[PDB]
Amino acid sequence: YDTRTLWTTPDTSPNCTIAQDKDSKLTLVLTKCGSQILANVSLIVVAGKYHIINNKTNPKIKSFTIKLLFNKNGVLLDNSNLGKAYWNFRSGNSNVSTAYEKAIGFMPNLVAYPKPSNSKKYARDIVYGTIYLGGKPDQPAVIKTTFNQETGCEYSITFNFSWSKTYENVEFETTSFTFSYIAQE
Amino acid sequence: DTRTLWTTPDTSPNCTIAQDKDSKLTLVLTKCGSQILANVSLIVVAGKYHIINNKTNPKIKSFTIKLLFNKNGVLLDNSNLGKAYWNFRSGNSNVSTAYEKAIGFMPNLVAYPKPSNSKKYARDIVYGTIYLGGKPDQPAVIKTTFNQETGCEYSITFNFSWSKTYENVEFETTSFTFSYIAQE
Amino acid sequence: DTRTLWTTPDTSPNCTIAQDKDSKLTLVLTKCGSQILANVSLIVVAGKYHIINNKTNPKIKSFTIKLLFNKNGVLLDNSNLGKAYWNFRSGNSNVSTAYEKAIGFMPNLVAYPKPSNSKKYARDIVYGTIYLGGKPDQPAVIKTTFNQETGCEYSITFNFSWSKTYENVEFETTSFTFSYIAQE
Ligand SMILES: [Zn+2]
Ligand SMILES: [Zn+2]
Ligand SMILES: [Zn+2]
Ligand SMILES: [Zn+2]
Repeated sequence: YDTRTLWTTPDTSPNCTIAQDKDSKLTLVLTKCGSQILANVSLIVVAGKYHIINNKTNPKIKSFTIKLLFNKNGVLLDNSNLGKAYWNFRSGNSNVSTAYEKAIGFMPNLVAYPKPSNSKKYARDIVYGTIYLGGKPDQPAVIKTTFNQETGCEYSITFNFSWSKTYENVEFETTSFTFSYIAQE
Repeated sequence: DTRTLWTTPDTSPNCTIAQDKDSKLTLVLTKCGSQILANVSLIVVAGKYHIINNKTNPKIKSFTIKLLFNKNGVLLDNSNLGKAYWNFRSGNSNVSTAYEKAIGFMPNLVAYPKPSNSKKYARDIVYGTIYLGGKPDQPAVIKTTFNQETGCEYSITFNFSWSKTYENVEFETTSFTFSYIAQE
Repeated sequence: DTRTLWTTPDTSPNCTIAQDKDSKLTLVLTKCGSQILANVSLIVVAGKYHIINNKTNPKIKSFTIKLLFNKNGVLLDNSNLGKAYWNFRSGNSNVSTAYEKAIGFMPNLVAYPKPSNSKKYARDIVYGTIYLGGKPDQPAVIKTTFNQETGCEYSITFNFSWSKTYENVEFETTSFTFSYIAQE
């Protein structure tokens, strides 16, 4: 039982719903380094609207969003794009055998990254990165990660993927990106 | 938490770029053994660098925030960052008294030597890009350099610069993560 | 220090790109449980890649540094990095005896499988950019790939490439941090 890592497992079995049921594998590893969470992410789309991008055929298909919504205990909510079944603490290359009840130490800090309010909204709750479709260096897509900006939850981590190039028949499967964020406790 | 040095995560100004307390530098240094994991963002609230207009002022293109440390890793008062809230973490605040030693958080002097007559290698620099107002077409380059200031034993300096001609853009940024080799 | 594998942070050449010991690769791998936090830079000190001039040599645009490991995470001698120079950290140096096991520092084989007839995914790559001589208009792309080499159980490879036509630019770089999923 690895109590310092929450993850999706590193397999390639679809676990995520962007446009249709289980059309993608989000590989996400959150590793607790005390007051910071070290995060590693990639995405493989296997089917549906976002599997093969062709902006000559479909000029308006330019972005999509994957949302992780959490309750007061850091438990993933079922309206998240990521499925609950394989999001858990690590055991080897798999998960602990039972669903976790508490993971507050992995949640994004609410003082650093407040929910929307009357107070001025600051950009520090965002981290940008670039990943590469098919591993090709001339095929960038931007990954925008935002903390605690969704309603209907206590905490949230959202991944927005977008691209500016007019890609023709480019499969949406990405290289990996690492970032960190300030932990709630 | 003897393991995270930070500015606290509030938004109360703690930093002086062009005028007293014109900014909040949010900096979190977390010790992962031989490496420090660092997370940084900046909010400018007043003064010269608060609202950028490069049509009226085309030469306003960069500024520098310096953290200078003594032999014990204690922040020196001529740093741009204020001493009052730079300390080890306790909850969402700081431990109750100022720290005495943080050498384990300092940038490694063999990896990143102080200025001298010797060849200056670029490995003491890490570049990154952050975004003003969270807008993806509003980049600014954050250049971080280790141990290149004089009048101190260690230093971390952040140079912010931009090439776009911004028009009335508020200088408050997204976050960037990097790491560096620890002194011990 | 059983939590960091490194090259030491000195400037002594330890790597062979085009000719014997023509470079210092500074690589620090720090184990943060399930992830390895990695920090890398390169200084080329002699030979073909020391001073880039693409007017004189228009096709000199990339090179690769390979780390090949066996089943125990031990570095194999066909690697570009020399074995004498790679070990667990002790102070600013290395332990005096060669390590026997470092499987916990190897790239995860399920996350990053060896080449096969199965579909090849891009997640075994991480891109970054570093800067020659620390100048922001002198980028070179560092492409890091996990477990794609033959003749080993695990691998980490660094491919450096550039598109600009550099004229008399010394190949010594700023630093880049990334992470990867650990084997155990
Ligand atoms: Zn496909
Ligand atoms: Zn303002
Ligand atoms: Zn105008
Ligand atoms: Zn760590």
